[PDB]
Amino acid sequence: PIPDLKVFEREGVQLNLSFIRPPENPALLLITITATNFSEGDVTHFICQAAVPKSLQLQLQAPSGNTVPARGGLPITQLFRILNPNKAPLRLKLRLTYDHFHQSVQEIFEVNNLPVESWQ
Repeated sequence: PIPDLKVFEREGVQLNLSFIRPPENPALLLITITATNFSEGDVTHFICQAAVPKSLQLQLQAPSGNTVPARGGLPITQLFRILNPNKAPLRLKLRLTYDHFHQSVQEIFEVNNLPVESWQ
């Protein structure tokens, strides 16, 4: 089992990666992103876009929603299906956009510290 990885925090809003490598399909990696909000203000219009090396292939599922309510409200989850049969090193760049405290938030960053286990 591969442990989660916190990849982003800003003013109570956090993003977290979970990983699953199903044994019955070695080529496949399932990444679930989870957005939580422990601030005093709702997060709205939450969108997460992702990019990966051309050496592998990615398909996104629609997220569970676009709103993360204040004070430990229900999270947003989004699944990313990754096929990496050639076992190339995974790299992951995310673009986050959302509204929080009536301000437009825009953040972009590559995820460091991705476990080798997620692509090996």
